[PDB]
Amino acid sequence: SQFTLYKNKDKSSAKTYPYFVDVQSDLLDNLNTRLVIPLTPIELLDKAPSHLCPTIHIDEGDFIMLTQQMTSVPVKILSEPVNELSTFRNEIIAAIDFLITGI
Amino acid sequence: SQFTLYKNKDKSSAKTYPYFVDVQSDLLDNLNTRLVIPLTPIELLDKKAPSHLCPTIHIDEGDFIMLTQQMTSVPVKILSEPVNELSTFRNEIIAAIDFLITGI
Amino acid sequence: RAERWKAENQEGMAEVARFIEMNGSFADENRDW
Repeated sequence: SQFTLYKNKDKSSAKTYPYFVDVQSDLLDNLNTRLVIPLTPIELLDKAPSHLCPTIHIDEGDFIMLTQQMTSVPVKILSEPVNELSTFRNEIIAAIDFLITGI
Repeated sequence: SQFTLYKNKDKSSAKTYPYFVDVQSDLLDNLNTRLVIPLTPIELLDKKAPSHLCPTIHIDEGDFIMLTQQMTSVPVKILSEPVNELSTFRNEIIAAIDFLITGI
Repeated sequence: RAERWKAENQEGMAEVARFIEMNGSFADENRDW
């Protein structure tokens, strides 16, 4: 379920961050937490560094992945899976690479 | 600063997470947030943590487990008290993060 | 020229930072510790 897209059920952040993607390896699914990265509507943001904030074009809309807001969350809040972003797996992981290596 | 160790000033979480290490590239130090990973004392552990994901870190402050899976973005404001530098563990820290997101 | 890269991307980063300040941070509200 790495790269699975989830609807944000946290009311206090759902408007700005309607979705988040699980970026954690399936090999470690025994953990009770998940590393995720939130998505924000592109029309709600007025041009972030492309290498750090990949653009996501999906059925749900057009979003910017805020890699700099990546965080560990309880597996409990992954309650509503709606899509998957495996087609963007390399762009997503590359953004994390960039966050950590500057390359 | 990447691999700099900071003391957790938050009294509520300082016990379980005494320190956190900055793992964010210095290239991005203009960001007002930092990707960090908390360290937990080995003396508080109930079970052994997988070493490939959670490397043991031996430093002056003591022996700790790097809780890589709890890596999170925090405001640069909480990086207020640097106490050590973990650059010598660079390779394993990076490999731990890479493992978390690749299973390799 | 790491410094020039930073310089060039300053405004891009600043805009994002102001965006998160004005719209809230996902990490802070969902962090598990």
